[PDB]
Amino acid sequence: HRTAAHTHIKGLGLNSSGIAEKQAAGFVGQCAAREACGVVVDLIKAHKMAGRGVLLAGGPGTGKTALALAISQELGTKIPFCPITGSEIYSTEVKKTEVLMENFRRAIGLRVRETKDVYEGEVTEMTPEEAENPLGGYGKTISTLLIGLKSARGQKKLRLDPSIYEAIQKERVQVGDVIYIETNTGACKRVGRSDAYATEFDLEAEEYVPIPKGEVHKKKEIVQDVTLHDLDVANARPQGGQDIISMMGQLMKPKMTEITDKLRMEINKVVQKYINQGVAELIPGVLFIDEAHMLDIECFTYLNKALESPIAPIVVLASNRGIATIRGADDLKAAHGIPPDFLQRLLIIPTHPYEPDEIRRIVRIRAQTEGVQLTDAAVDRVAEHGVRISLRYCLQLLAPASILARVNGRTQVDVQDIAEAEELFLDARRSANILTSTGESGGLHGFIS
Amino acid sequence: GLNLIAAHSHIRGLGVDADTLEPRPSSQGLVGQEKARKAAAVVLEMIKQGKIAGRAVLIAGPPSTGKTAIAMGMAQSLGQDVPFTTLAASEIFSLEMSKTEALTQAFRKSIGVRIKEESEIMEGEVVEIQIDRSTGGAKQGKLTIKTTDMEAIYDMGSKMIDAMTKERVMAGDIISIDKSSGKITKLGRSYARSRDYDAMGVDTKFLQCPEGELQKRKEVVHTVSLHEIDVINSRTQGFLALFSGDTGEIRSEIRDQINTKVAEWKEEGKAEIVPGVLFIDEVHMLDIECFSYINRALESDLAPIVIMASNRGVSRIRGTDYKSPHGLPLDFLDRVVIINTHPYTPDELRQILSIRAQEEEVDLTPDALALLTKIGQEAGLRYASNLITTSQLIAAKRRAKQVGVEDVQRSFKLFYDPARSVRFVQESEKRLIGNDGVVDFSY
Amino acid sequence: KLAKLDELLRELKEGGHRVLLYFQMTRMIDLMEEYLTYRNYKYCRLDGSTKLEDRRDTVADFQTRPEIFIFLLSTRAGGLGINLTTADTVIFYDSDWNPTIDSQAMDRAHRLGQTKQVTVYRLITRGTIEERIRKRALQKEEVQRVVITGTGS
Amino acid sequence: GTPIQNNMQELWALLHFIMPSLFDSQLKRLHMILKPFMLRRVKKHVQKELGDKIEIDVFCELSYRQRAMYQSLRNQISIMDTLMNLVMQFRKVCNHPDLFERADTSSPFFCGHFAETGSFLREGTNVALGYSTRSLVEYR
Ligand SMILES: Nc1ncnc2c1ncn2[C@@H]1O[C@H](COP(=O)(O)OP(=O)(O)O)[C@@H](O)[C@H]1O
Ligand SMILES: Nc1ncnc2c1ncn2[C@@H]1O[C@H](COP(=O)(O)OP(=O)(O)O)[C@@H](O)[C@H]1O
Repeated sequence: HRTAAHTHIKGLGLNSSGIAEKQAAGFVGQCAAREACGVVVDLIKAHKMAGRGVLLAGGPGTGKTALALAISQELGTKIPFCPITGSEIYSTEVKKTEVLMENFRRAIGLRVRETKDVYEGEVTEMTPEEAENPLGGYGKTISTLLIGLKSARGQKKLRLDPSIYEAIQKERVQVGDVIYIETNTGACKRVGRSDAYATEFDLEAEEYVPIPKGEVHKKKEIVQDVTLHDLDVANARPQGGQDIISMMGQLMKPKMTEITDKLRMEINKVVQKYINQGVAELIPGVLFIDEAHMLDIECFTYLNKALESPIAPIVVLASNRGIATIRGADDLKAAHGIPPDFLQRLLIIPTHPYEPDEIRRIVRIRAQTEGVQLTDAAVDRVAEHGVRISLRYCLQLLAPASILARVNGRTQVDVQDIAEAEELFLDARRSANILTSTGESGGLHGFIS
Repeated sequence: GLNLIAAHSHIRGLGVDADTLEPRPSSQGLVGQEKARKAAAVVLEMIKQGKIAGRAVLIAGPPSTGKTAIAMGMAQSLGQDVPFTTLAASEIFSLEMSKTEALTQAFRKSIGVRIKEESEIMEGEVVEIQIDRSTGGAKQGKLTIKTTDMEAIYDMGSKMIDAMTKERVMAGDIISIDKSSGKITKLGRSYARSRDYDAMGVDTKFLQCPEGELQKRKEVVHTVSLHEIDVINSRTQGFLALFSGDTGEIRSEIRDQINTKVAEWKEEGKAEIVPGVLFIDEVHMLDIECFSYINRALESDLAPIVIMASNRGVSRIRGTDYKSPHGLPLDFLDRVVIINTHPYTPDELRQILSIRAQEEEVDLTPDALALLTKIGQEAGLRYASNLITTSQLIAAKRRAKQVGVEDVQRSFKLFYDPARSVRFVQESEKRLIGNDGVVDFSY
Repeated sequence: KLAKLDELLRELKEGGHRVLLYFQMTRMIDLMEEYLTYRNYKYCRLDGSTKLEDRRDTVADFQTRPEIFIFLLSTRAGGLGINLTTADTVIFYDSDWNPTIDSQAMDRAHRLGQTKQVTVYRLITRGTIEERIRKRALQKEEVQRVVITGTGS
Repeated sequence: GTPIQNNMQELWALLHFIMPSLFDSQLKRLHMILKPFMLRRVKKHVQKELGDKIEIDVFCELSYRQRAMYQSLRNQISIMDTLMNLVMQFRKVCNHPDLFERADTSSPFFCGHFAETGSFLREGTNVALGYSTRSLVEYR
């Protein structure tokens, strides 16, 4: 429903031969770049290579971000697409190379089958049994809980460990509640009151729920999608146990930490065992670093290590800059704003500025996508602004002009509505002329320089 | 498996004769760089003998001349028996700790303490368990267990009954017991009892019964770095910081105590010290404060050997406004020896591209290999190696069995090399954002 | 479907209508029966698992008393037999490929003695295999008027 | 009330049943040979007070859970060359996604060791639940 800058892009619009159709899937042109992005898509779906780099190089507005979004749509929702700008790397909580590693590991997926081994029932009886600790100083402790669980099919009595009773205490369970006990974690969930007690006459909005069907004891098979980053984080700041560290970890403020390479190599071995057990399959995906010129020489130096990793994702960089100074390396200038050293690692896909007829065709696609009807004179007038000023500028006029048309009661945008939109809504260069013309005047009505 | 094909996957070692240290023209995945590979072979001898402390070696050379390749060769030829620490210099700029702390930690990771410990361990298939609960539980119980060679009953103490009931041990389970501590690990399930396992899905695997003695004195060899001993001693569960990474700046009196303690264990023979190596890739990204620290951190008897790589010419040292060879201060370079790597000849480019093509799954026609070699001479070894993957994917899409010249030519046309992309930005200059921020969006 | 059914059942119950729901899957009669118990609707059920005396009485119950809102009814076990003429609404939650059977089901309501105008709803889901079902059924009912017309004798 | 069914041989089985001396085993001819053996009055000509069956093919649309299932199942048709399975499996999610795979009490992936139950039958009515939950990252 809501329409954004790239809502018309649906894919790369390629033939089965890997050749670009001149207008397909929302694209016009960029055919050589769309074909190169098609080969990138097939590099990813092959899931055989680690740590290949791609640079989308080309001026602002030449569809580099459209192409990266089209890759994400060609890959589909199974494969991790991890998009960031270079400005996102500058965390205050952790070093910049940490968020590089997190995003590298968000780009690597895992699908894993999990057995939940579990107990369910209406709580029929519940009875604690106690330890008379002589000299600990904390007084007594509870040694076990005996609890009776009843389902529709059968019944059990469980002698719970103290740490599982603490889970039940946290869950505020009472007799006649229906509860769930995941033995994997030792976590307890209160599902509700038993429907045997269903009555209006309690002030609190209780969940009255039926008795669980089947056996009290069950094993559930669940297929889970996780990334390596989800595993890293789960084991860095643990919260799954009923131990005291896990317990207090749920109360303290969330905090990112500079996760060590020891934890990452340990989790590689954990995942390798899930793969060898056949319960998991690896789904390596891609990290898209938009605005990659906003990185710095320390980031690029770190990618030289990170891309050597034997399970690194595929990395797609976009840059829009000519010969430019490398950030943090103020004496060094290079093409794309990328160090010469790191540029040797990339495959560069150049993107090119549009012809007037391509711009005219994009205007029609975009008008159809925003749902607005134009006359051909209107489409030509907007296309002229796309040629004379900028594609982005002319596409920004469609929504204002549609309102201005509707305000006069006409449902179709014609040249008068664009002629008004041009005058209400200036571009960067007409505005820069107003600045420059006025800036001869000082005093009250000058622009501040 | 998990491990995919990466840039260095073909490197299996240094490719050097163990008797003479003469490098072979190609072996173990390394082609050429013979003078540099011989020097790296002498450094491996220094590392493996452990005698010398705190040598620093710089691998200096142009980009893509095998500086990382040789570093991977050394790591692979030391194997798992020695601490090898791979630091990117960019990592020292932590927010969690100072640069010199991060350099101390990196040095401390690179010295191992090697410790040998026995345990009696009991391993076998469970024939039976009975437990008496009276009703508070665990009053008494008996375990029957077997191998293919032996069967025994054990009377169990109540804390072993708690271990057994915790790990839900049942008949047919194949278990190991570390009887020095009584943790029990369920190695698997016997096939002979498969039908007892009514709650196990069809995906369940089954083992054969264990072999020999039910009880064995297994000997374990541990290597723990000095950094691990430091971090263990930092707080009540300090070892967790080896994973979450939130070590603070660990106080130096802790380290001094540990240095004394380990020298004590060495002289008592309780432990051995295993000096490893620290690799610092892109050492030129360190600053003048890092170098003045490293100067004196190398002087310890608990210093590893350090190995460093630089692409840089006469270049500005970070944290100062003057320039020095390799980007490194002469103050530091006095304590360093340099190994220099050269550019490749065309037959070396041909061989490296061949090895890269055989490490990848790529059937490559001779004319495609010749074309990729010429591209290598003109566009560089990395670009030609990136075209191998690309041409395979193009060949596959047209259903071809081999990568032909046709596929390399599509790859060359679709993806620019750095020199063509530099030309592209120079010809496209007004449409790209220049260093003055100016750009023209118009046609 | 169940969303659009829930809206439709509310509009019908606020309308005072009484409804027969046909299913091609008896497990959907179980799931639907949960939803009904989780709301205020008094209901009855027939399908191919019920014993014949239960069929006799549940039909008699439904025809007896207007407090019962909804009658869940499997397509084949429930489409063929006796009058249900104090319904007024028929919903095919799922539609049989053989259009005759849906016709029999509809005409358990649309029958001699029928109290009010029968309205039939069919909960077609756009873009699913359900479209093929209703196409095949509509083709077949056309063929079944090519291959007969006229009184006979 | 619906003799014609799927095809004409499936009509012959009903005609053979009544008159197997006559019938054993061009469409316009049929109406003139069935006429002695069939009678079919129809509710437009008869019982005119029973006003016509008002009908609404609703053409409602999938929910998000259904289309997530549907697309993963429709992907199998692209892999094909099994519709004898899939038409019902599609029809199942058309009716309700819990028929295909029922939604249930759920939790995050647990990245840890625990001792799972090997037999439900041998567990009995009284059982001790120890705390088995343990990390797979296992520092020695
Ligand atoms: N070939 C194309 N076909 C259709 N729309 C395009 C094309 N290229 C760019 N656009 C649209 O024009 C706008 C500018 O492109 P964008 O990708 O943002 O440029 P940049 O390279 O600066 O990211 C976006 O709204 C994008 O959807
Ligand atoms: N002598 C060699 N033998 C085999 N492979 C090599 C050799 N030199 C470089 N390579 C490979 O070519 C690529 C580029 O060299 P690399 O060592 O990564 O560059 P740098 O020297 O800039 O670190 C790597 O994939 C590396 O494995």
